[PDB]
Amino acid sequence: MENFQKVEKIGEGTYGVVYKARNKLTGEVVALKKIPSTAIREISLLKELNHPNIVKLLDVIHTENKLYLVFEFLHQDLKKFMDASALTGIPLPLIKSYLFQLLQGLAFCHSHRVLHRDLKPQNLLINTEGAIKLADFGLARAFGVTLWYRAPEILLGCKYYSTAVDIWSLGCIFAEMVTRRALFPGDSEIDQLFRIFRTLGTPDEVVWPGVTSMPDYKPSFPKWARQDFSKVVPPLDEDGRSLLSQMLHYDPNKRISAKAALAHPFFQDVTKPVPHLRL
Ligand SMILES: Cc1nc(N)sc1-c1ccnc(Nc2ccc(N(C)C)cc2)n1
Repeated sequence: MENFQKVEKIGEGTYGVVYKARNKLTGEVVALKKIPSTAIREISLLKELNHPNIVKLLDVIHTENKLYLVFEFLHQDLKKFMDASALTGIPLPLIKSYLFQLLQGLAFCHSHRVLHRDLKPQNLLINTEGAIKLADFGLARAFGVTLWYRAPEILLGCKYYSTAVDIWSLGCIFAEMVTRRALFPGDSEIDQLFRIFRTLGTPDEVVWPGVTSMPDYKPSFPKWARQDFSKVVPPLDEDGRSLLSQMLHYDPNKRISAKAALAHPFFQDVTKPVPHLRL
């Protein structure tokens, strides 16, 4: 760590503090994250998981029995950009470009059986050229709190969840870019679950076979009727609403994959616009 000079704190999460820092030897500006042998091996395999829509994990430093993750630095997160664009809204062609790129990132990681498990606007990073990238893929499994983007199977206590949890989180982020408001802003596990039920309907064996046998399912859950997406994400067009509905299916087996989402008609006219970034 004597080779790195901290510039400023850019994040604080479950694992640890994230700093913007300068590599004293190369002159490189990086994102430095300060955090078991199985963890060293799993993180070292993530170093080889390279894609245009994944934040590059440059180095894993295991010195003085402490762990540091050195990432490439991007100039802003999606959270700051959504807050900066709250008065006008992010242009729909830019929303579409970012969703398309994040699905490409997900399709790549998922093909390598790597899950994110905690997607949120704070770990989606953007640059001046129009790219968007996912950060912290595979760190949840390797090392073994906002609930707004949590898939219903995680909230109902499924221990062996799938890549579908990331499609759910990304659907929630898509809705939030379009409407400029969090889709399900729960402040407790039960509030999160009941916010999902109040919008999409209380799940049952018809729409989600096996739901009533899930570890934290209670027959005493209130029964709420489902709402129309036209009410949930106005002014999104029918292609966008259809794709969103498939990303938010209750049954993880019915939920669209990232690979299938890339073929959705909503992306017929996708482009790569330039964002207006204030750095
Ligand atoms: C790996 C990682 N984890 C996080 N919590 S931010 C992060 C990361 C990785 C690469 N670039 C960046 N840039 C960045 C720049 C500015 C901010 N302001 C808070 C807007 C945040 C992140 N963060």
